[PDB]
Amino acid sequence: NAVKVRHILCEKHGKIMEAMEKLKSGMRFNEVAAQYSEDKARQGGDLGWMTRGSMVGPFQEAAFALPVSGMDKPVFTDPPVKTKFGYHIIMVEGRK
Repeated sequence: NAVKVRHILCEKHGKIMEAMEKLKSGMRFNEVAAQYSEDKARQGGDLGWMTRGSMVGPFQEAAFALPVSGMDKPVFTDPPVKTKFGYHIIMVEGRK
């Protein structure tokens, strides 16, 4: 009853389009994550399985509500999510 979410958190600058293109696939996930890793102490990039999920509202709600049909949704939440605390790119490797 949990999901696997791996994302990188960075401040909002307007490069959302530059982050997804630079992220391309899991090939540069570490490259963009390390450069966009502004929450290493609070987060390690991946939270693993989450049965409930309680971090904000839209970020989690979507994590547990991610649709199963999507051309680029079975990997990264495209487009990514934009919030007042910066933008976030989540990668789902497991689903409830």
